[PDB]
Amino acid sequence: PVEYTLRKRLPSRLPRRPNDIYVNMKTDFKAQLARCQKLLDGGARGQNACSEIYIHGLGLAINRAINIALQLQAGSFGSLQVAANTSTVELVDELEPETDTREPLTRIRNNSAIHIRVFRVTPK
Amino acid sequence: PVEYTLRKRLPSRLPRRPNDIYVNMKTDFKAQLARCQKLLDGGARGQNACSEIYIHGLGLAINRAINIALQLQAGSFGSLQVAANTSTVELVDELEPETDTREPLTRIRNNSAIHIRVFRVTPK
Amino acid sequence: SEEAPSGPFADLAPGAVHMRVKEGSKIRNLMAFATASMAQPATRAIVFSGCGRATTKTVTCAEILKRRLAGLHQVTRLRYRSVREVLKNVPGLAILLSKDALDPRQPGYQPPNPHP
Amino acid sequence: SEEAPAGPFADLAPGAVHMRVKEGSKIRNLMAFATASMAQPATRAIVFSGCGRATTKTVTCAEILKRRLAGLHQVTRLRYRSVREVLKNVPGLAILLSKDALDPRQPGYQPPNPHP
RNA sequence: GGUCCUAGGCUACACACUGAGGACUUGUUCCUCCCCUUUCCGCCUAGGG
RNA sequence: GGUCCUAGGCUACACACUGAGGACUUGUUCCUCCCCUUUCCGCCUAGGG
Repeated sequence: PVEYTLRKRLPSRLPRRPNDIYVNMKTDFKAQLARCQKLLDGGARGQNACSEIYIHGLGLAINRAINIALQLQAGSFGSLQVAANTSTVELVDELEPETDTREPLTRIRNNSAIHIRVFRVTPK
Repeated sequence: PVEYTLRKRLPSRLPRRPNDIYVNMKTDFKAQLARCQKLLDGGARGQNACSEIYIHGLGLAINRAINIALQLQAGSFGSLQVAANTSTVELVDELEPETDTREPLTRIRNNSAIHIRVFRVTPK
Repeated sequence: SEEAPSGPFADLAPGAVHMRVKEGSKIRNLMAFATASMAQPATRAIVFSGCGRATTKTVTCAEILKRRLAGLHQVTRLRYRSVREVLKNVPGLAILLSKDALDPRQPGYQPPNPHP
Repeated sequence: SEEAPAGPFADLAPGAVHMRVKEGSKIRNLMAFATASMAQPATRAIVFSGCGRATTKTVTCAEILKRRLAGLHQVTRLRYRSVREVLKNVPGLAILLSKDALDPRQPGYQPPNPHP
């Protein structure tokens, strides 16, 4: 081989609270939307609705996070407000296998991530 | 002003063990050398000599750390050995006064540092 | 290709330097201009803007400046933009970084990352 | 100016790429070559060398390469070098970075930072 | 078969982090870098009125 | 005055971290980017045989 292949290690672990939602470029848009929607709406009697969710998107998934957050807000009759923060995320591409013995050989790069609080506001 | 003035903030605090020696570009060479020499030699009947010291130097002080370590070993009749690690050190230049109210506005810089273990080897 | 819905933070920082980030814009070029501009103490604030294919780069430019300049106060605002050849809605972003404090209640506010 | 004493890791990594760091050298030039060279999986090890006014840059190149490539094994070696141009003794070093494990007992060994 | 409920599941990245390659008055430049749009009874699993 | 001991103190950076500026077959290039070498009884405080 004149070059290493382009395998990716899983971006650490996601210390994922129940109202944390990570967005991906794999599952269908509508599903990710629908799932964020019913976390916030709860049941048909409004039971077990979240006060806020956090929508996390990395790299190319940033646009999609924004997109889901704005689509949520657009259908709330102004009951849902958004608040975006940004952050930097270290990613590790595997170059040589992690064996029993030795630390693996890895390429280090940074991606931007976005973190969108989507929260229910009510009168009074 | 049309540009900020150079003003350096102290490189954190140095968690300084007693056998840790930081090397600077201010004090005289021979004093820094002599002081390292006495830590390792102890009194005139070898009382309270250290078995090892660590010589830390940052930026331009890297040559001077090396220098002091090689000088120490050059005059030991092979009883002093040397082991160097490197590291990256974040430096903070002040741009606008930290008040009680504000985070200061600071410029962020990296310098290489060197860490030279100088230790006494004895026949046994 | 033309964009459309004075500045995205006219309310918070009216005279701010506006970094208009295009897909294709070389980061190193944007960052050169941005760092020089904020090197000047009279320059109090800067804004990076982009949408669709320029969004990730918009955020990247903001994160890199925060890495060189500690203390900046941040507000991130999400908007949609319209584009024409076929007219599309694209998600987009405008990020404000301020040498001066901003009201923590501004939605999208991020306090400055301290240096321990 | 000519250098001389008073491969630097022939014993540990005989075929290693040797980066001769000079005070003049643009870092970005050295790092381009260095990273390309280690991009090739057959390249197992690299050495950076310099003395006097090039020592800082020598260590800097080694630390930046370690930032991009996690897992490398390091050995640092201190040397004097003589320079004639009126001859001077000048401190320097040679840093070995190895995709393959080196004996931890080797003086100047630094294990790789875990990156967890 | 109909209807409601409850619990859980539904993959963070374009090597796009001082990105890549071309072009040109170098540099907030231009051009190229396939799709991913937008739910409103979303989908799947188990269990209970 | 002499001589020994003991306890302290003796400033991590060249904005040199993908450095700066010039030159040239772009790029492991050349030039420019003031001094800091080399202790053996180091120096300075207190205190004690």
